[PDB]
Amino acid sequence: LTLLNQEMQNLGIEFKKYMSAQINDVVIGNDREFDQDFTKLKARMVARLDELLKTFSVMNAYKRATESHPRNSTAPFIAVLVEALYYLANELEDAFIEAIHELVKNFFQRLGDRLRKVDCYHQVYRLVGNDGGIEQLLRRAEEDITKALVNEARTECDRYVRESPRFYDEGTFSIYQFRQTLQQTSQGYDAQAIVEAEPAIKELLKLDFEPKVFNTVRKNFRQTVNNTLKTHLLPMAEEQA
Amino acid sequence: QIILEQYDVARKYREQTLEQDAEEKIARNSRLQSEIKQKIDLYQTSIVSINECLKAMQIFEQLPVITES
Amino acid sequence: SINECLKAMQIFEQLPVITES
Amino acid sequence: EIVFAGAFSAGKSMLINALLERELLYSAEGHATGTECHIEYANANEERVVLTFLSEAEIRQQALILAKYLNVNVGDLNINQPEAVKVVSQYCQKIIAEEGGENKSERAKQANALHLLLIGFEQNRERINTVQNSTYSMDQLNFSSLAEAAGYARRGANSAVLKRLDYFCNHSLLKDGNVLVDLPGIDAPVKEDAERAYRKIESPDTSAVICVLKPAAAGDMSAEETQLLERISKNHGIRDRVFYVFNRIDDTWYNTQLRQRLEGLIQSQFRDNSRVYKTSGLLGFYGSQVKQTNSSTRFGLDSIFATTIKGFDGEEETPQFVSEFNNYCANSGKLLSTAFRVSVNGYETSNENYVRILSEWGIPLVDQLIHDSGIESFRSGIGLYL
Amino acid sequence: AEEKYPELFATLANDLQPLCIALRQFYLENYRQLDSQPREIAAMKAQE
Amino acid sequence: SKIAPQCQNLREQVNQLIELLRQEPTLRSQQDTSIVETALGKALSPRF
Repeated sequence: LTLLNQEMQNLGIEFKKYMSAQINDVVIGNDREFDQDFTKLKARMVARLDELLKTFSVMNAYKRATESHPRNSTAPFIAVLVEALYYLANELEDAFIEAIHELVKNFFQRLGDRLRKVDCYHQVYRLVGNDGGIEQLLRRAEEDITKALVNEARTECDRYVRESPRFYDEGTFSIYQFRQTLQQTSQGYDAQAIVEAEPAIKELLKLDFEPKVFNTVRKNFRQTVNNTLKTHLLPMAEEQA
Repeated sequence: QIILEQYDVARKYREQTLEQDAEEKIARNSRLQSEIKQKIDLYQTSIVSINECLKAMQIFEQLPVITES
Repeated sequence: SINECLKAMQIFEQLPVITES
Repeated sequence: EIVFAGAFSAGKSMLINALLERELLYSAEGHATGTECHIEYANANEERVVLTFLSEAEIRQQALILAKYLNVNVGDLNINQPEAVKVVSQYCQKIIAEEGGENKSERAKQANALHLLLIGFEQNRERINTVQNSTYSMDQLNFSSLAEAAGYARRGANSAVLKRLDYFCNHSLLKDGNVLVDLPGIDAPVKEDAERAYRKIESPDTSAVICVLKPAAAGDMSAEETQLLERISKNHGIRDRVFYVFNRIDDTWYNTQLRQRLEGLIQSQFRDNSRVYKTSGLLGFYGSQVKQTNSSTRFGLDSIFATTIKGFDGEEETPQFVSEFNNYCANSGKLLSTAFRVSVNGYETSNENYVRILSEWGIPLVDQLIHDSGIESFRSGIGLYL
Repeated sequence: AEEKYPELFATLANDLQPLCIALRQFYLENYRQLDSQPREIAAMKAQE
Repeated sequence: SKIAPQCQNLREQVNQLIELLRQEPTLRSQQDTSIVETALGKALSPRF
């Protein structure tokens, strides 16, 4: 009996070592499977940005503006810029959330699949009749981790709406060009002549939005994921021990 | 490690008193639990009369308490 | 006797001596 | 050990008298300066008391401080000379006439305080020792009973010269070995006294701490009170043995603005509401004494309030208890949900209504008043805790 | 006699709800809190 | 006018709840019965 008690202690020590090694390897990037998903995530996000702005149309932004004001059937001729930022940012945010769910889900299932082959998992199951709550704790931790990452993305993508100093670059685009289309040039409230200026504004958005995205994904997003996983798992493992 | 190996000894050592502590503690919870049960009964009777009094003229009802479970 | 006296109210026991062998 | 703390003239003396249902202490305004009293259980046949006095140096320092505040030309004033005392007495009487009364202004009260202190010294010149605090018992000073000592002590002249009192009475509250302690106000002019209070409060020997807070009436926390709360809140070693108490809540029974501010403050700062109590010691103390009277003495007017009821012009003055009682029955609204239907007549004097109301309903109204006072709950709460 | 008089009771009930609402909530929280604790000695002893 | 038997004891019934609120040490922070006091006074012995 006393010998058995000693063995119970070792299982906890071994379990923490295995969990720490698995988490630590991901931080160093040695885990090849995790890296493949992360680079895939970055490629999709950048591709979405380029594709989204290249297919941007002024009319769709105008259409969204009218819906935002149910008591009016016209626009001030300037809200298209505002709706573009909200539309551009909100669509970008949705892509982040969708991909993040897949990333976390794939990691946990792979961790669980490989955790059932090591001795530590079945030595305890050999010694006792139950799993010891690993799955219950693992499931609970996975759900909690997903919540934090989603908040991180939304709390970071929302800042993109704020206009950057490059947004007011007169050389690339001047806001007073509407006078040319408005100074006895657009006698009908159709918002059709504005379409001629679509190529210019697309460049302005690219200059403004090309940064704040490469900087985010390539600099900060990687750090958040690594730190979040480590801080949520290690205390859970100690509790399980 | 050695100190933790003698967990059984401590259990036998204090088994002579754990019965008394548990017996006293459960009594404490039961006594307090019944106390509020008495208090809510007084509250329920009072408001019921208040609602009945206003029932004759006005329809503005109050909040009763029942089936706490 | 000290332990018995405190047994009525408090559970803080003392250290006895037995089976020195 | 039970400790009561609060600002000077905060009703602490009045509050202590309320709990024991006796007037063993005196709650005269502007007179309870540095008076510490201890009460312990004793057998009915073993009741006694001890007294202590101040020294000449402290009296001169207090006289210098009082003169310093009053700006009186005290050129090493030798209070031993009746001539100088009379000259200062005429000055104090002159100031009373100028101010219209001792209680009219704070400066007037301090002039009266020194007036009574110097007179108090003059009436007890023999019992004062130069350095050591003279100590005597009931037999040593020829006092025959605690009532005689209480009446002797209640006098402003004697009270101002008594440093400490050690009462020994028979009461159920004190039977289990409970000690009641009164400390000088932290806001007193003497910094040494304030340090003593903090040392006593911070002393682990103390079993419980009682805090009397004026903001219930003032509506805001004073600098000294803010300092006191910061010490208590920042002190983790005593935070688990604190019972906050608010006195003179009756002021808010007819003031909406003050009540609203107080309610917001309580809900904002004191989240530990399990040890927060509300009471009005002034009403409770007098109500308890009135229970000892009856219609024969006009419910205490001929026996208890015979001194207060006596007016200077001969017209029966309304005691503060009576004036608040009439207001309590009229605007407070506590009786507004009771079986009583008391009505106030504007053509009758306060005393006439006071006699009429009691003659109509009687003791049962008093019991409700004491029940609404909250003193009974406070005593039960501390007794259960200890 | 028919409009202002009944309104007095109507406002009284509206002014009573804010405090009756709190008393019910406080009691239920404490009552349900105790029910969480076990009752049998065997379960209680194992917890220790 | 409408002095019904139910209204006869309404005076004491309200007092019962007030005591319960005062008894609870923690709930005295929310104590705001003063508003109810004034309303009840106008309900009985009406004054227009």
